[PDB]
Amino acid sequence: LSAEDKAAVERSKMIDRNLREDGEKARRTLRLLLLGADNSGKSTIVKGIFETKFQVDKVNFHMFDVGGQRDERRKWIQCFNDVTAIIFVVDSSDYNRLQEALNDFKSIWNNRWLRTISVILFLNKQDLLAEKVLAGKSKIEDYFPEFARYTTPEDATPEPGEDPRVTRAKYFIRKEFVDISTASGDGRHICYPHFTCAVDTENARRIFNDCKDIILQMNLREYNLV
Amino acid sequence: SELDQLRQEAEQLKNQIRDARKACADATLSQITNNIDPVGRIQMRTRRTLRGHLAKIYAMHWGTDSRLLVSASQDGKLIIWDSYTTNKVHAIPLRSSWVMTCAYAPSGNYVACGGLDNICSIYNLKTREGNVRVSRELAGHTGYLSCCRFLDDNQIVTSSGDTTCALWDIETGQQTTTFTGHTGDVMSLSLAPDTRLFVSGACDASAKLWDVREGMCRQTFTGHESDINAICFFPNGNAFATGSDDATCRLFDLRADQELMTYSHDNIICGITSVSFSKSGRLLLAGYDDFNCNVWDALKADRAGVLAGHDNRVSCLGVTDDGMAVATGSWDSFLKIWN
Amino acid sequence: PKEYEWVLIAGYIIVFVVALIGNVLVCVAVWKNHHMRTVTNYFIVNLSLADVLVTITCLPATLVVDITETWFFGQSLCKVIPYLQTVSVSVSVLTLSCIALDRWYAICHPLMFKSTAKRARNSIVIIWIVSCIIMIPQAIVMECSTVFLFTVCDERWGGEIYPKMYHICFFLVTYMAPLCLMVLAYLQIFRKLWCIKQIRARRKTARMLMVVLLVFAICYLPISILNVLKRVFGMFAHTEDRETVYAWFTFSHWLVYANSAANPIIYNFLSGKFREEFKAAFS
Amino acid sequence: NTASIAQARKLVEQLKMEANIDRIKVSKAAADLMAYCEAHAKEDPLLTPVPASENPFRE
Amino acid sequence: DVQLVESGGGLVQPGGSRKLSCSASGFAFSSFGMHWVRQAPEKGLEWVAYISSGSGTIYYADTVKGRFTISRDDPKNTLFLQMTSLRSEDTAMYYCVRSIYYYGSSPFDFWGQGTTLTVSSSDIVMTQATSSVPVTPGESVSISCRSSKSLLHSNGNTYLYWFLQRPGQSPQLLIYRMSNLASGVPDRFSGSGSGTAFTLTISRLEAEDVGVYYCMQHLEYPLTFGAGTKLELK
Ligand SMILES: COC(=O)N1CCC[C@H](NS(C)(=O)=O)[C@@H]1CO[C@H]1CC[C@@H](c2ccccc2)CC1
Repeated sequence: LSAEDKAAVERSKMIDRNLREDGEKARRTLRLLLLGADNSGKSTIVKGIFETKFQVDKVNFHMFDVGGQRDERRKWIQCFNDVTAIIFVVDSSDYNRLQEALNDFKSIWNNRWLRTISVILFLNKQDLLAEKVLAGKSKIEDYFPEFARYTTPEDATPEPGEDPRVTRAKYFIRKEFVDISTASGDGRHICYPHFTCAVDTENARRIFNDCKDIILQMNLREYNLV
Repeated sequence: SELDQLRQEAEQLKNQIRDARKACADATLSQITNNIDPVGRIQMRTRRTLRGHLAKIYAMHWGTDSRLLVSASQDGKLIIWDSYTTNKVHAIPLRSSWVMTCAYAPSGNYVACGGLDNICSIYNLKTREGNVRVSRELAGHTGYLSCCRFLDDNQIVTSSGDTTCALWDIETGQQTTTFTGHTGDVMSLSLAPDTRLFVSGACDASAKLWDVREGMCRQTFTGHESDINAICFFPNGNAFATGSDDATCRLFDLRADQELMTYSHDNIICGITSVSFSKSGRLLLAGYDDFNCNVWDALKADRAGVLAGHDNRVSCLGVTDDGMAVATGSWDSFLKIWN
Repeated sequence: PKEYEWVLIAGYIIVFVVALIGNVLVCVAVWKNHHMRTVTNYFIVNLSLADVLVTITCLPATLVVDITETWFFGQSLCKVIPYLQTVSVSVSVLTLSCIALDRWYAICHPLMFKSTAKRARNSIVIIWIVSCIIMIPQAIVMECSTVFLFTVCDERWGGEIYPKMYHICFFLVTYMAPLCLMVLAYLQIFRKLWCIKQIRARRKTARMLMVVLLVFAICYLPISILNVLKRVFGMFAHTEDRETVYAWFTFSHWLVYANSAANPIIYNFLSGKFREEFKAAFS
Repeated sequence: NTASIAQARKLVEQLKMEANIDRIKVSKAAADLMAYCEAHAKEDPLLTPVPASENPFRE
Repeated sequence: DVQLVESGGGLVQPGGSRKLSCSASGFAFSSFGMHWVRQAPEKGLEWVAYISSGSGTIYYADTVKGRFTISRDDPKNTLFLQMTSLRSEDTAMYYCVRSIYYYGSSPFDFWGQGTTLTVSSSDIVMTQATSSVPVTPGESVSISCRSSKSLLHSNGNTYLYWFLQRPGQSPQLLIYRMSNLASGVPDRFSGSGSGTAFTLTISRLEAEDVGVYYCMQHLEYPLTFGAGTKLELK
């Protein structure tokens, strides 16, 4: 090798060192995918394509909020297939678009390139749902025939213990998503249902805990501990 | 209502053009090539492996000097490889890490890339400052870019996800021409060797030939079952083959306005990610989703060989202008040169 | 002694066959398959290589010495072969300890990402270096003596304190610290896991992880305890019935040998993912 | 509908230009493709193996 | 925008010391290797030392090895040269040269202004064909150089360089690897040759081509220069 070749190899070594350092720094973080319908408060879940960065317990995250592209999402979803988890937000107050949300969730859950990614659900606007069902003007049974015969699983999630009709309504809506998730998947990925208020700020901790379980499950599968 | 009349007229037009295509179909390519000696078994071996990427590689483009490369990955780095010595000539950081395309200018002075940011960035490689700078940020697309090509280093053809293509003026950055007519997301571009005609495939199973000088769609080909992923012209420039998501490649002819050959197998049920041609056009290469690339014969529609060695999805292919090397990117951050 | 000659020989040959077959299958599977080369398998390959070395070197010589109190090899072989024997044992034990630590990092602290290929390589080379540097006493304080008829390798020391201190160091580096590390890591994993189908499979994984520590402790306790008692406490100095002590040494060696045979099985061969990956790689 | 009108005009113009042009027969087009393949089959390295003395990627 | 300014001149007695500093601006200094080139008033250009990118490999000339110290400061974009064991031989003109090495780079495209250092009182040798030949503008003048060893490497690249020095100005790069014209040089110069024989060809001379031409090899260290051909207007 000549002097030019030796200097070029030295330059290539320096370039490779810089690339390795940058890749290490990039690998030290977690990336998620943000999805949901309109008026779902995706941008306020955590307080071309919008990106958000937050840090929890010396662990920083990146949420890739996509709003620039139109409803066509089947073709560019391949990019977000190595992410840690997917945050799926549903406006559970409005019962007209729940079927669309269920259909949208089912497609993402059964997506070919998304077969190994855990999905985190955020049923938003809990306060709006609570007041809407307390008013009694709009009844869930009008849209869902299964709501009448469904019964409360006699487990109380809220501490104050409000009207059990609200609790029965919340569990049924959560039960729909849970059943859709558990219909298929082979157990490679699991759902993490949640109930988030519009003014709720205790969301990063829930994301942080869910990501911890997902990475723990990923390590168990890869370390042959199964 | 004029809607019924227009739909009936369109149906009549489709029927008569189908009949016209049937009129010229006095033979079949597979029957014409039955008398030709087959290509036989081809055994190509990996010569170099270009390590250094730490994320999924989405695109690659051979240089016009047949030695330099450009590769793009979700890591956010654009790397130029001295293919003979595997040295990294340049490492270009990207503002947006979601890039799905890259292009190397014929003059070698410029390199382009783009993706889920709706901007086609231009980098000036040969400058007296010694580093790589940003020349032009081309904005105006309302969808994610799918493929970029350089047209005589002064015109840029871009196809985005908003069902349209465009022609750009690099010096000013304004679109000199916009190509419309696709209903699905456009996924690929290819410039003919005359640098005067080009075709694009979209998520509509339709391939359309466009006259870049006039900006009005000249030809349209249909017959695939699902989304189109990659298109490349034959070296003679009068024909082109396309790769779709329905596990088959079809060879189209511009003059005949017909399908000429179907490249598929009973054991192949995976999508197709990239298609390329040899120097002579005798060999057809396709990068499938079974982590391997098959080597089809453009005249016999058989598998002359298989390229394997990637432990993830094959993403990009390419044959150098000299025809002496083939680089096959994949999702395991590894570029392998086969010859 | 006891009427155990043929059954002991059959057990030794069975251990040889099973250990060799398991190690070669694991090594070939990892070397041939491309989707299995990972950090968690680098340590497995190191363990398999160490176990191959153990079964190739110390099995035949140790069996021959236990059967007949005669050393059939020259001075150079007496100086070198024990070195290889004990360094292979030590590197195997250190590999087990480092695997336990790696699993503890992967379980209890998943967010702080570690266990990279560079870190695994550094741990492997440090383990090899420390084993080789500690085993130089065994390399240099090995001599063969002729007894009037008899020829057995024995250690000659310039004093009654140097062998005792060296052998207590040997005990604390081969059993005490590795055992403490493994038990601490596995206790932490068991706590974090155990303390509804997911929980059931997680408890199954926890119990299968605990039984590995149990079998390691059971199969390496006797040799260490007997070596300590014989060396630093001066036990079995003037023995009339050498048959009993030689049978005890043979049993402890066989326990070590069975553990070396079982490790390539118990860590990965019975796991479903590894088993199906092996089947795909071969079939 | 303007989009229907535009589609109809595009179809009629495109298809009239395609029909009233020298549509090469499929046999002649295949002959041209075969001739090009045969002509460049002596210059394409991937089809005709080349000795390593000329191959620049030799190890 | 590319600027190179030196400092550390004056009068020094033999056996003393001095610190030279070449300040770089207008370009990515960290990505460019740097050289020091010495020119005696009556002898010509001579190589001194070389510093790689990011303080990598360091090379020194045989005649000055062990007596000089070359330092690099990437954050300050400045070169540092330490002068020790001064003698009368070191009285010359010192330049700092920009350099970069990749597949198609120009490794001697830029030269500094230079600084004056006066002191009070194997290798590859290239011989210049001539030292002075009169010229008339409008015609072609060919300059030839020879080398003691063939400069054609196994990779096909030959490492002959041509430098033109204006009277009273720093030298510039005309052709690198005997065939590629440097950026900004008008397409009137050409080069050719094989083995050890090389020629530099100028199509038509102008008033700006008066100077001294040097042939340089970059095959293996240390770097050497030719005696120099001077063209005189006539
Ligand atoms: C009492 O056993 C020995 O300390 N040995 C050491 C010297 C070689 C001796 N064998 S020999 C004389 O060359 O035939 C003998 C056999 O060592 C092998 C390898 C090491 C194993 C071990 C020892 C202590 C603690 C944990 C494991 C035992 C088996």
